[PDB]
Amino acid sequence: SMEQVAMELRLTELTRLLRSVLDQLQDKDPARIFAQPVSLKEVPDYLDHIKHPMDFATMRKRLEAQGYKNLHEFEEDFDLIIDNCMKYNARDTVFYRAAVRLRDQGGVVLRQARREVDSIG
Repeated sequence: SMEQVAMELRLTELTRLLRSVLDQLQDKDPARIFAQPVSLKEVPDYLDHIKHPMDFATMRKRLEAQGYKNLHEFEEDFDLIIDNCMKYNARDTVFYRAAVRLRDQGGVVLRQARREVDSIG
């Protein structure tokens, strides 16, 4: 149907906007602390601590399959990256501090992304 095509173009345009948002958020992680999944070979107990691991490569895979239906879903995954790190790692660690900085700087980006998603539709 033509309706299904139009909805698919909307998903595509949302995907385009989320790709730009993702690139901007990942720039706020110049250390690349959040680039890849935590390795279970190197942190064997991780899944005892963290039930829903997340990282920017996993988000990029979901995005490229057009797996985010709305900005809320995308935000949920970004907040898992931050929140998981702030639970597993202590306040005095380079990891935790990296997450706080990503959260604060990412907030700016996400605030305008929300306006753009409402604005364009």
